[PDB]
Formats: sequence, C-alpha cells, structure tokens
Amino acid sequence: ELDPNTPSPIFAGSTGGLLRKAQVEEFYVITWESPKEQIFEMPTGGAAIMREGPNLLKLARKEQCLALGTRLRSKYKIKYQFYRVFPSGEVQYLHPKDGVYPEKVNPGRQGVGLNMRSIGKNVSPIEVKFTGKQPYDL
Amino acid sequence: DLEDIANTTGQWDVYGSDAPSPYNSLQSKFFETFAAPFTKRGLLLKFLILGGGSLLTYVSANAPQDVLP
Amino acid sequence: KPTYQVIQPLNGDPFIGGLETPVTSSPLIAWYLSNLPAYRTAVNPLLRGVEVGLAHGFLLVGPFVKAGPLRNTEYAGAAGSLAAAGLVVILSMCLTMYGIASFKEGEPSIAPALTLTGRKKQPDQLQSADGWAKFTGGFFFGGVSGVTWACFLMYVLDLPY
Amino acid sequence: MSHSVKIYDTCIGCTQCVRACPTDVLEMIPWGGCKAKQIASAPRTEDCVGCKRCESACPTDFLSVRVYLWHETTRSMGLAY
Amino acid sequence: LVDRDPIKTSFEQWAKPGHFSRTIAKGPDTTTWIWNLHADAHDFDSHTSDLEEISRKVFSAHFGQLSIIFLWLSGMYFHGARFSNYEAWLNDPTHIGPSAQVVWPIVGQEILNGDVGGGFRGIQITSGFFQIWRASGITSELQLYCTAIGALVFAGLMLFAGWFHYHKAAPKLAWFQDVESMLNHHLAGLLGLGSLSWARHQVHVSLPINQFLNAGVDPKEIPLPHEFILNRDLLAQLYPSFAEGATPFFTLNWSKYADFLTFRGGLDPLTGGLWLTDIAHHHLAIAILFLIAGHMYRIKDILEAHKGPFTGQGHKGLYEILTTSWHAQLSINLAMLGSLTIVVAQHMYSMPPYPYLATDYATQLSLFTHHMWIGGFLIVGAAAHAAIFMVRDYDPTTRYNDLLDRVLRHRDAIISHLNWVCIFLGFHSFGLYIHNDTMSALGRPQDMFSDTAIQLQPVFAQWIQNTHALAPGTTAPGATASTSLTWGGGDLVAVGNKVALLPIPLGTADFLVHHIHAFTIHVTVLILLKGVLFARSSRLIPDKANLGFRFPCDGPGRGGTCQVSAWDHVFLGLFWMYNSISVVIFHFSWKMQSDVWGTINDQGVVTHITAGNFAQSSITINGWLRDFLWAQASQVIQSYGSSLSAYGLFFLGAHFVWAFSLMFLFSGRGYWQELIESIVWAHNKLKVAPATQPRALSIVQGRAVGVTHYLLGGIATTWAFFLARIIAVG
Amino acid sequence: MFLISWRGYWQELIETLAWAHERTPLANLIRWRDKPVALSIVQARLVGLVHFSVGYIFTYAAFLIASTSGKFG
Amino acid sequence: QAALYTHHQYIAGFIMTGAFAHGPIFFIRDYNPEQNADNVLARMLEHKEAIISHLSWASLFLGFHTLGLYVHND
Amino acid sequence: GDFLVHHAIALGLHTTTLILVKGALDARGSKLMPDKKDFGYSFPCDGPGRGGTCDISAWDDFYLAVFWMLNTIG
Ligand code: CLA
Ligand code: CLA
Ligand code: CLA
Ligand SMILES: CC(=CC=C/C(C)=C/C=C/C=C(C)/C=C/C=C(C)/C=C/C1=C(C)CCCC1(C)C)/C=C/C1=C(C)CCCC1(C)C
Ligand SMILES: CC(=CC=C/C(C)=C/C=C/C=C(C)\C=C\C=C(C)\C=C\C1=C(C)CCCC1(C)C)/C=C/C1=C(C)CCCC1(C)C
Ligand code: SF4
Ligand code: SF4
Ligand code: SF4
Repeated sequence: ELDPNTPSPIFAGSTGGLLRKAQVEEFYVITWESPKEQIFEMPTGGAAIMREGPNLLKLARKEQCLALGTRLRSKYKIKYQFYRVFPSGEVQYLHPKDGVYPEKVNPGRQGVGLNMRSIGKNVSPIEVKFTGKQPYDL
Repeated sequence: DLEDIANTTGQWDVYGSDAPSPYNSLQSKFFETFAAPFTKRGLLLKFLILGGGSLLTYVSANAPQDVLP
Repeated sequence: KPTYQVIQPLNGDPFIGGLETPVTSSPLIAWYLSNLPAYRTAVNPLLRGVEVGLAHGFLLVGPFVKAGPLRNTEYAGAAGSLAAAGLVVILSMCLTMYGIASFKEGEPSIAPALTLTGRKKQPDQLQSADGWAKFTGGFFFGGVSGVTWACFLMYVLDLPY
Repeated sequence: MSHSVKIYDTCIGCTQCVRACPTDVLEMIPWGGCKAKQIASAPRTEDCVGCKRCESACPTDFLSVRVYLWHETTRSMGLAY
Repeated sequence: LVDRDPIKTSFEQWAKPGHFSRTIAKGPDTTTWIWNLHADAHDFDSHTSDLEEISRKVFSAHFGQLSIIFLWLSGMYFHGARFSNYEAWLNDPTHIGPSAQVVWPIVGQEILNGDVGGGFRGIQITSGFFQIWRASGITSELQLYCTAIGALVFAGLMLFAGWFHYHKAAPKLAWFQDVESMLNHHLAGLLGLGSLSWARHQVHVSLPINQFLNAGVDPKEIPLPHEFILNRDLLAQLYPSFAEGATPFFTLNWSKYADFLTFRGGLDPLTGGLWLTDIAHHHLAIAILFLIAGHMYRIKDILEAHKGPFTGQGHKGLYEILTTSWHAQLSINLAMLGSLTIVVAQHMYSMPPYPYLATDYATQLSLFTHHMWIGGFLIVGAAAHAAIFMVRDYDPTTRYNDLLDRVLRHRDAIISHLNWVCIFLGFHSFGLYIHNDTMSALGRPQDMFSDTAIQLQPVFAQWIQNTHALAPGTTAPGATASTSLTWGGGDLVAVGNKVALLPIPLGTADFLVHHIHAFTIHVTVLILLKGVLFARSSRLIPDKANLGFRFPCDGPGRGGTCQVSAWDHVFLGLFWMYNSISVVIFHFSWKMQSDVWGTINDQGVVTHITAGNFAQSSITINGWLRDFLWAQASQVIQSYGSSLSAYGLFFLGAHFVWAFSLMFLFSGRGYWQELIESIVWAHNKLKVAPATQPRALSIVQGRAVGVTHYLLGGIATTWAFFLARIIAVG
Repeated sequence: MFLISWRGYWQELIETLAWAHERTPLANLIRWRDKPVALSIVQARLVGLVHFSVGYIFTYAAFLIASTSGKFG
Repeated sequence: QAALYTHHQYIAGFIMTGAFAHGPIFFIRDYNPEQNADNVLARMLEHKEAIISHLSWASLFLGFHTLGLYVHND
Repeated sequence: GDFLVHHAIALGLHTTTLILVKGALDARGSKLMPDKKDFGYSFPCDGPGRGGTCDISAWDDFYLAVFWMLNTIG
C-alpha cells in the first residue's frame, strides 16, 4: 500500500513470503534494531538493506521470522523482536511476555516433564483402556 | 524549457481505477426467469442428477439394432 | 511516465509476491478482463453465467466431433451436440457442489448501482451461495445451448492445412 | 501430545549442550536442585512444528522426540497454505 | 593438529587417532568414519578455512588423471599391438571382426576367446581403436609399441608435475587468482596448435598412406618409417608441391587444380568413413580460429556492460567470485563438457569420421551410448556442484543484488512453470502410447495414432531434413551428397560388405519418442533445477543452510521434511537421467537397425537387420518388448557356451546387482542397527565383537549405496544386452 | 516413487505449486477446503506397496494365465 | 489348477505376515511385563537377542550357499 | 533342480521371519530406541541423530517384511 506508506525493511520484489493465508487467518511479524546501513540475507530467497524506522518486516509464519537470528545473530545486536498480528488484535503476545532470551529465570510457565511416571521402566505399555474416570488427560 | 513539456496532458492521471468502459450489453432480463429452474434453484440439483443423467444414459445406452461395439 | 510505472513490486509492499511484471498488470491486458469477474463483480453472477456458459459452450465441438472416438462423423447428430451436451452437464454440478463450499445465506439484489462500489474487502469471499447458483444456473443455459449454434451452424469450413 | 516427545535427561543444563529449535523451548525453569539447576523437558509447546533438532544435541538419554504428536495443526506444519 | 605444528618436525604424521572435524574421530572407537574418510575425502569445509591450498591441490590431484589416462591408452596401444589382430585386420577389413584382449586358459576361461579374424582366438572389441589406428602413416605392430611407451613417457613425467606441485612448496593466489589470460593460450594454441599440429600429420603421412591403401597391398609394401620427409615427390600423387604459388594469396593460376581439401561431404566407395581429402581442411579451418581467438584479451568489462529493464543489473558483476569459486566454475563446464559430449553421439552415427564405421555397426554404437552416458552423467553433476555453490563456497554474502539474487527473487516461479510443462508433456508425452494399447488391444486401428491411421499420409519429408540433403545449391558450393548421407534427398550406393547410412525417414514413431525425450529431458531438470535453486533456504525450512548441501533430512516434522536438501535432488535426478539416457539408447538401435543397418546384394535389394518392424509397432510400447526386449535379447539368453558368453554371464549378475539396490534404496536405518546388535550380542558371548563400534549406514550413505548400484546394475545389464546383438548378425 | 521419494521433496515443490492458483487469474478466490500437502511419512511406505504389490501380483496373475492357456505345456 | 494353488499361496503368505504383525501389537497396546513375568511369554522377550541371530545365522548360511550353487552352475 | 528352489523357499521363511520375529520381538524398544512405545506400531520415522534412525517401528519391519513374503511366495 501507499497512501499510508510506513515502511522500514528494504527489498523490492519477490515471489517468496506472504500470500492468501495470512489474511483469512493469522499473520506473524518480526521487528529489530541496527547500527549503520547493512545488507542482509533474508528468508524466502532475495536480499536487501536496513538503516531504521521500526525495522519491522512482516512474515508469513514464525519459524520464518526468527531465522533472523540463526544468522541475524552472527551480525551483532541485542534486540530482535517478533509478535503476532491477527486480522483483529491479540491474545498470543509472542515475543512480548516476560524477560527474554530462552535460557534465564524469572518464572516457569508450563513444560513440566514427566507425564504420570518418569522415563523409568515403561516396559509397562499402555495401561487402562481409555475410560472417563482415571487421570489420563494430560 | 521545451522538453520540459508539462507532461503533454497529465491525463488526470491515472484515468482511474476509474472509468474506462461503461458495462454489460443490455441483453439481460431477456433471460429474467428465462430459463428459470436453476433460477428457481430453491431446493434442486437432486432432480437434474436423476433426470438429466438418466437421459444421457437411459436411451444413450440401449439402441434398437446395435451398430455394435 | 517512469522506467515502468512509478516502479513497483505489487500494488505496493514487496512482501506479498505477484512480482507485478507485464503479463500481470499492463493496462494492455488488465482491461481485456473486467466487464467480467476480474477486478469487480459487475452485475451479480447471474448473467455473466451464460457468456461464460456459451463462449465455453460452442467450444468442445471439433474437439469431440472432429477428434471424436471414431471421428469425421456421417451421423446427422454430430458435427455438434451428439454427447458433449454431456460435458457442460457433467460439469454443470461439478460446480453446484462447489457452491456448497459457499453457503452464507442472503438476498440484497445489489446488481443495480449505488455509490461507486469497491465491494471493499471484495477479495476473500463476499459472494454467498445465492449468487453461485445464478451463475452455475447461467452455466447450464450457456453450456447446453452454446452447444447448438455450434451444431446448428452448418459447417463451411476451411482448412487447410 | 499434542506435542509429546521426550528429550528430558537429568542435567537439563543448557551450556554447550542445546538451544536449536524454532520457538518451542523457553525453558531454564530451575527445579530445586539438579546441578547447573535448570530442568524439565519444555515450556508451552502449542506454537511450533516437529523437529528432533530437539535433541540431535544435549542428552535425552533414552529416546529423543521426532514427530509424535498426531493431533496436528497447521501452523504445526508449515503448510496451512 | 597439534601435533607438532611448528617448525620442529619433518617427522611425518604416521600414528595418533584421527583428523577431520574436531571432537574428531575421538579416541572412542567407531566405523562410520571409515566411509567418512573415503567419501567427502575431497570436499573443502575442512583442510583449511582458507582457499589458497585447495586450488593448489586440485591443479595437482587433477594431473594424476592425465597421467592415468596415460597409463591407460598405453595398455590399449600395447594390447592393440602385440596381442595383434590389427596387422591382420587391416590388409583384411570388411572381413575380420577385431580383437585386442585374450584370456590365458585358467579354470573355465577360454570359452571367452573365439576366432576373431586374421587367424586367432580372442575376445572382440567395441572400442574403435583399430580405426583411429587407420591413421598410421606407417603401419607395424612393434611400432604401436612405441606410441605405447611414448604413452608411459607422458606419465611418470606428466605425473611428476604433480610432485612438482602440491608436495613441492606450491604456487599461490595471484597465479590462478589472476585469471586474466587463461583461455588466451588454451584455445589459441593447443585447441589450435592441436588440430593445427594434427593437420600436419593428417595429410603429410596419413592421407597418402590410405590414399593408396583404399585398394589393396600388404603394408611395407607401402609406408616406410621415414619416407615422408623433403621427398615431397610422393606428395606428388595427392597434389602439387605448389608448382608456382608461394604462400597462398592471389596471383595464382588454376587451369586445372585447387589444393588437397577439394571438399567432399559424402562417403568413400570402398571405405565409407567420410573423405580425408576433407579431414585436413576442416581441422586447418579450425585452429586458425583458436589461432585467431585465443588472442583476447587482457575481464569484467564485457559482462560489466549490457543490462536492461527486466534484464540482469547483476549481469554487471556476474561474479568477482568467478575467480573465487571452483565448485561454481566446475558445475559450469560439466553442463557444457557433458552437454558437449552427447552432441558427439550424433554427428558420429550420421557422419562417421573414421575409416570402416557403420559397416562396423557394433564398433560405433557402443560408442554412441558410452558417449551418451557422459553427456548425462556429467550434467546431473553439473548441477550437483552448482548446489555445492548455491549452499557454500564464498566466505560471507559479498556477491549481492544481481542476476541471481534476481532469479531466486522469483524461484517459487521459474520452477512453478516447468512443472506444468511436464504434466502437459507426459499426458501428451506417454499416455499417448498407452492410448494405442488400450485401443489396439481394444483394437480398432481406424483410430490409433499409427504412422497411417491418424491423419499424416505416406510422407514426412517436407520439413528441414529435405532442405538439408539438397542444400548444395545455396550459397552452398556443393560436393556430391550432402553433409550427412542420412538426409532426405538423393543417393544410395553406400558400401560393399554390409550397409551404412541412408535417408532415415520419420513422421510418427519418431514423432513421439522425440517427444517422450522432451518430457523426460524436462522433468529431469525440474528436480535438479528446483533442487539447486532452493539450495539454502525455504518455506519448509529456512534455518536450512546450517550444515551442508547433503544432510539426511531435517526431521519428522512439517509433515515430511525428509528428501529436501539437494544431495538428494542430485540423487533423484540421477534416478531419472538413468532413464533419460537409458531410453535414448533404446531409441537409436531400434531405429538404426529397424532401418539403416541391414544389407545390400544384387539390385541392392535392401534387407535390414529387421525389415522395418518399427512401422506400426513401437507406437505400442509393448512392441517395445514384443519388437525389442523380447525380440533382441534372445541373443543374450542364447549366448551361453560361446565366446562372448561373458555378456549373458554378466546379464544375470548386474541384472542382480540392480535387484539388490532396492534393498539399499527402499529401507530404514535404525533397522539394520536394531539388527546389527542382535548380531553384536551373539558376537560378545563368544567374546568376538565390540572394538570399533560396528554401526549401520549413514542415512545418506545408504542412499549412496542405492543409486550407485541401481545404475551399475540397471546399466551394464544393457551393456551386455547390447554386445550380443551386433556381434553376430547385425 | 513412494519408496525412493520420501515426503520432503514432494511437499516443497507443492509449496511453490500452491503459489500458482493464488497468483493466477481465472483461478483465484476459488478456495480448496483441504490444504495441499505431501503424503505422510508412513503412508507412502504403504502406498508404494499396496502398489508394488498389485502390479507384481497382477502381473503373474496375467502372466501364468496368459500362458497356461495357449500352451504348449 | 494353476491359478488357484496360488490365490492360496498369495494370501497364505499374505497372512502369516499379518499374523506376525498382530503379535507385535500385543506387545505394545496390550501386554504387561509385571503381569506376565518369569512367565514363559517373557523370557521369550528376555532371552531375545539370541533369537534373532540363531535366526539370522540360518539366512546368511542359507544365503551364500544357495548362491554359490546357481552362479557356479551358471 | 529341486534341491535348490527347495533350499531357496527355505531361505525365504527364515529371512522373512528374522524380520517379523525381530519386527515383533521389540515393538517395545531397544538401545537405539529404548522407550519405543505407548503407540508402538506405526510411528514410522524418527529424528536424525542418535545414529540416524528410520523404518524402526514394528510396522516398518512388517512394512519391510512384506517384500520377502512377496519373494518366497514367488
Ligand atoms: C569435474 C568433476 C568431478 C570432480 C572433480 C568432482 C569432485 C568432487 N565431488 Mg563430485 N560429481 C561429479 C563430477 C566431479 N566431482 C559428477 C558428474 C557428479 C554427478 C554424479 C558428482 C556428484 C557429487 C556428489 C553428490 C558429491 C560430490 C562431491 C564431490 C567432492 C567429493 C570427492 C570425493 O570424496 O570422491 C568421492 C568418490 C568416492 C568416495 C569413491 C566411491 C565411488 C563409487 C560410488 C564407485 C562408482 C561405481 C563404479 C562402477 C565402481 C568401480 C567398479 C567396481 C565394481 C569394481 C569433490 C570436490 C561430494 C561433496 O560432498 O562435496 C564436497 C558429494 O558427495 N560429487
Ligand atoms: C484377516 C484379518 C485381520 C483382521 C481381522 C485385522 C484387523 C485389524 N488390523 Mg490388520 N492386518 C491383517 C489381517 C487383519 N487385520 C493382515 C493380513 C495384515 C498384513 C498381512 C494386516 C496389517 C495391518 C496393519 C499395518 C494395521 C492393521 C491394523 C488392524 C486394525 C485396524 C484395521 C485397519 O487399519 O484398516 C483400515 C484400512 C482401510 C479402511 C483401507 C486402507 C487399507 C489399504 C492399505 C488398502 C490395502 C490394499 C488394497 C486391497 C489395494 C487397493 C485395491 C485395488 C484393487 C484398487 C484392526 C485391529 C492397524 C492397527 O490397528 O495396528 C496397530 C494397522 O496397523 N493391520
Ligand atoms: C536380490 C537381492 C538383494 C540381495 C543380494 C539381498 C541380500 C540380503 N538381504 Mg535383502 N532385500 C532386497 C534385495 C536383496 N537382498 C530387497 C529389494 C529388499 C526389500 C526392499 C530386501 C529386504 C531385506 C530385509 C528386511 C532383510 C534383508 C536381508 C538380506 C540378507 C539376508 C541373509 C541372506 O540372504 O544371505 C546373505 C546374502 C546373500 C546371499 C547375497 C550376497 C551377499 C554376498 C555373497 C556378497 C558377494 C561378495 C562379492 C564376491 C564381493 C563383491 C563386493 C565388492 C568387493 C565388489 C542378505 C544380505 C536380511 C538380513 O539382514 O539378514 C541378516 C533382512 O534384514 N533384505
Ligand atoms: C610444444 C610445441 C607444440 C605443440 C603442439 C601441441 C601442444 C599439440 C597439442 C595438441 C593437443 C591435442 C591434439 C589434444 C588432444 C586431445 C585428445 C586427443 C583428447 C581426446 C579425448 C576426448 C575427445 C575427451 C576426453 C577423452 C579423450 C582424452 C580420449 C611446439 C612448440 C614450439 C616452440 C615453442 C619452438 C618452435 C616450434 C614450436 C612447435 C612452435
Ligand atoms: C556370489 C559371488 C559373487 C556374485 C557376483 C554377482 C552375482 C554379480 C556381481 C557383479 C559385479 C559387477 C557387475 C561389477 C562390475 C563391473 C564392471 C566391470 C562394470 C563395468 C561397466 C562399466 C564400465 C560402466 C557401466 C557398464 C558396465 C557395468 C559394463 C561370490 C561369492 C563368494 C563366496 C561364495 C564367498 C567368498 C567370496 C566370493 C567368492 C565372492
Ligand atoms: S538434556 Fe537437553 S535440553 Fe534436556 S536438560 Fe540437557 S540439554 Fe537441557
Ligand atoms: S524438537 Fe520439537 S519442540 Fe523442539 S524444536 Fe523441534 S519441534 Fe520444536
Ligand atoms: S530420516 Fe528418516 S526420519 Fe529422518 S527424516 Fe528422514 S526419514 Fe525421517
């Protein structure tokens, strides 16, 4: 679009990213900082430049937009930041939430790791027959 | 400045998305309901798939004196 | 005026594909395609139905009257209808039970005009089932029928070759 | 399960050990004593696809995960599009 | 590594476990690294992170090919000499049926050794020495026995130039990293100064020493070992000692001549190997160019130049890194070298360049399929190594926004098209045949696709063939016949033993093979194209250049996430091409014998190895085992107890080896593990296993031992199938 | 195919081949209701097989008959 | 008589497999190590590494020894 | 003639069954995949690494079996 033209992450063309299923469902987008005008690598095959604004490129799907890191942290910078856009708003605040950098401690959140019994002798197969009254919905 | 020609007619320009033909020939409601029954479509298709397809196949296979396989 | 439009990948943002080259969006083509269901929905799907039914209609003749199974027919029921007044029928409900991937159930009538449309979010759907009927209903009377001024037209022919 | 592959181990230390794997694994959730004290097996897994990049590195000493999730969204395979 | 680096030991590294990435082969024992070591032995992501050497190795460990090609050829000249049959065959061609190899009668052997011509026991040949060898402006068995050691000379020496590199303290960068001249030289004087030099030893000596062979004699009743000096007196019969001309130019008079050359085209009646009176002129007329040509130039300049609108801005700059790649400037090459080999495979059979070929059937189709599998085995390669580029070679990303960065820009695109191309073909390009079956087995020919039922009418003719054999009436000068006797217009009389070439007619059953090739050539390439293109990044995996261009498969997720990569696109692209070539072969001989090869007698009533059975009957794809595979092959499965027999007797193995590939191709991996332990167990009880942790095959090794087998199986199968239906009738 | 193909290669060009439609006229809006994918990573070990088999078992089927019938025996 | 020995040889082989294949499902969905043990269905599991080996030793022998005799013969 | 085929139908159900016996004799698990269960049968595939792991579900050995049941029964 143009009448509102708010860009940041230079490119030109490409038959790569974003297409029909990022309106009709979910969206996904990454944002970042940077020093001085530098030419990057890109998801979707292509390659462009930087300088600033928000530095806010929008991306098809979120495995796509963290790979700015799996190289886009072999090119300086603390700060890179991807969220989740809908076709209307929120819940799923993606790189938002609390702290960041997967490998610190504030809280614990989810995860667990165990099931009922732990890795130990599950030569014990599948137990009860699946029946609506004994704690196997987890 | 001659070749500064003030863009020999700007155009306006961008024509439009605006308006480079009127529309569709006036031939229409010269079919109003004419051929309806897919213009009475209000519950059908089951009707045209026994009917039409029992008469693209009923007589369509049968024949009074072969001209064989 | 420029190097080729105000030079652009898409309408605008280059993170959608389309790579608007020619063969995509040259006023040379994009106008050869919008009295019809390309950019904008004229009248309803009602009428477009038969110019679609019919045009696609009188096709499929020499395809199955000159390449017919035992070809070059001496049967007065071929060089035309014959059977193929089957294709249009095998596919005039190849459609209807795709307009069951459309339901959305209404009745507005807005094929008359109001305020210079947009149909706005006109992309995605925004053509309910009571639309896709009046088209694939235009299809049958466009298919079957469009098969006969094929047939009906004698045949003077050349080639060739 | 819907993403249930066990990479657990016993150290769950993550230094020169393992990090790799698109989003899925926001751990370091120190359980009250396990050496370099960061533990368990995951965080909130309803986000990403089905790697085993998950081990490949840093022990699971038993199995290692892979696809087993079945119930499988799309966001959970690249292609919902 | 680490070991002694320094400065402080000539003392060589023999002893101390390992080397090749760094928690290397570890102290701790294993087997995988023994296929490691051989595989990827040559590679470059290890040895050093620094160009430098590598080009300093590849210019050496190159060398030892030439030297080898050179130890080879020797045992072939020697072989084509004292294990004679060449002397015998030449006074006596049309007659002989040549040999070079012979057994020694150990164990069963001897059956393999079965009377071949000038009176001796041996195993035949389909490798046309004895026919380059026509050449010998001299003849003599012990002579080839000099050409032979002349071979081992070039070798030892053109093999001590490889000591006289890497091992000697080497050149460096500039030397190649100034490219500036390279082709300047190469094409000018060797490309030139050979073809040139070849001219001088291609009329001087050879022409005359088969100008009056094409008649009779018994050698040394002709062509001495020196005779051809100053003596420009026998050069008297085959044109002037220039008489009054001086160094071409014009103030020359011809009231009756025009130097040797006097251009031919056609085929010697008595030796239809195409004329030699030409063969000088054409090599001469080459070299000049090369002689003029290799005189560019110094680089960018010319490519740093023509751009456009949609064209290639990066055209301009099309690679600094084309002095800094290899893997790039190898892959380009293979496409050409390779694609420029199977263009041989035609101009050969429809224009023989050696005396006695065509008549010699089997001693130039072997050729046209050997040359044919390189102009293909070298092309999939020519893709692999681009993938090897596309993934890694350069240091960083310094290369930017150009012709490529362009092509990629579209990429879900160039390969978006090409795809539909193939299913359009395939449906027009194979089920086409299947019509026939389904409707000829239904049976109503009225409506097949026969060279006669679907409308085409007793002529093919009017196209371009018919404006080729007929073109010696343009700007064309002329010279009786054409260019390639196989063209539409005129002439017949070709040879007095058997046959050679004649028109070769078309229409349908030539129309549609010719099209299956399309679809076969195309879907081959789809998979290599999209393969090398999507080399490093994608919307199935973007984190996807992170190891190398191999890697097994990323992981069970994303749905599949297995094949991907591009080792593997260059694994399923071999898989096709084995067809690409394997069906093109199938084409040529079924033609070339169904028509052409066959034979004259009175009124030259032509009698093909097969009265054109092709006609109405390759069009049916069963006819392709009715008329082919089950027809011919009856010579393979009759071949026991004979002389060739080694073919039928291969044709079971290798028609086994293939049917062993599938096991390597079709199977898991922690499988043969899960198995390899049961084994490892029983092993330990007796106390007999652990040391060197026995391990199953390295996911992609496994694919390596598919494929490679599937080919050396599925291929020599016909290598046998063939030599067994041209030796013996045909 | 099923057997030397392995979902990875198939899915991916369907990733490019489902950029068509979406990007081509007279075939847009036109929605699938099932998302174009490549066969499951067990499924095709089956299907090549359940395919390998009929072929194979439908060949001796027609082989023996087609020759115990003629004969000679 | 010869397209009837075999639709009963195919099948029959085709079974056997499925036989052997629902008695490697018992071991996973059903089966119960605490409820079967010292017990002779176990031990069968337990003393298993041998079982495939003294099986594989049959094949490998039955392998190359058939195949000496048949190439040699060819 | 019969003292061979008769040893090569014997190399079939043996090989066919070292794989079915095996297939079965641990749909439970093993060294490479120890805890191979709660789903045992068709979990075909696993991640790369460990040694490299593949058609090592008791189904894919069944899967693999059915080729020799299609080679004996031939
Ligand atoms: C100009 C060409 C040429 C050169 C110099 C190279 C050089 C190279 N290639 Mg390469 N390649 C080529 C043509 C060439 N290639 C072609 C035509 C293809 C298409 C098939 C390939 C496909 C290819 C692949 C897929 C790979 C390479 C790789 C490599 C690198 C690894 C070399 C190595 O360890 O040897 C490898 C050779 C062996 C380990 C020997 C095994 C040979 C077996 C298979 C025998 C062949 C069958 C034969 C009939 C057996 C002998 C007879 C027997 C029955 C007695 C090296 C830089 C590899 C790499 O990782 O890049 C760094 C990668 O593996 N190439
Ligand atoms: C005689 C009987 C017998 C019985 C009563 C059962 C019963 C069962 N089997 Mg089973 N099975 C049998 C023989 C039997 N099997 C044999 C002989 C084999 C191999 C020899 C198998 C191999 C097998 C496998 C792998 C599995 C089962 C499974 C099952 C369970 C689910 C069934 C299923 O998945 O079908 C649903 C299938 C369909 C609705 C149709 C798809 C099937 C495809 C493969 C078609 C097969 C070929 C076909 C005829 C070719 C096409 C025809 C052509 C002319 C067009 C159920 C407990 C599953 C299970 O629960 O295990 C955990 C599963 O894993 N079976
Ligand atoms: C014709 C086929 C080919 C060959 C030769 C084999 C051979 C074998 N398969 Mg096999 N397989 C094949 C195709 C083949 N398969 C296919 C297409 C599939 C399905 C896709 C399978 C699925 C399969 C399974 C599930 C299993 C096997 C197993 C086996 C082994 C069983 C033991 C045996 O039979 O004696 C031993 C082998 C032979 C008689 C073959 C010859 C091997 C020697 C004699 C090699 C010759 C040496 C030679 C002189 C040196 C040349 C090498 C080089 C130096 C040039 C055996 C190695 C089983 C196994 O692992 O057993 C323990 C079992 O795992 N196969
Ligand atoms: C040194 C010389 C030389 C030469 C010459 C030469 C230097 C020549 C060369 C040539 C080359 C050639 C002629 C080539 C060849 C090649 C070949 C033959 C190959 C073939 C093939 C193919 C086709 C492919 C692959 C395979 C093969 C290899 C088989 C000289 C020098 C000089 C001087 C300085 C002084 C004075 C004199 C002179 C003389 C002036
Ligand atoms: C059984 C066997 C074998 C078999 C075998 C078979 C059953 C098969 C094989 C095969 C092989 C091969 C096959 C190789 C090779 C080769 C070659 C030389 C090739 C060549 C070529 C070329 C050049 C290219 C392509 C084409 C062709 C192939 C022709 C053996 C066995 C045994 C025993 C008893 C024990 C001890 C050891 C032995 C003594 C060993
Ligand atoms: S075993 Fe893996 S990820 Fe698990 S605790 Fe260690 S490294 Fe953490
Ligand atoms: S292993 Fe699983 S959870 Fe971990 S990264 Fe891979 S997919 Fe995600
Ligand atoms: S390797 Fe095996 S498991 Fe891994 S991906 Fe490929 S297939 Fe899947």
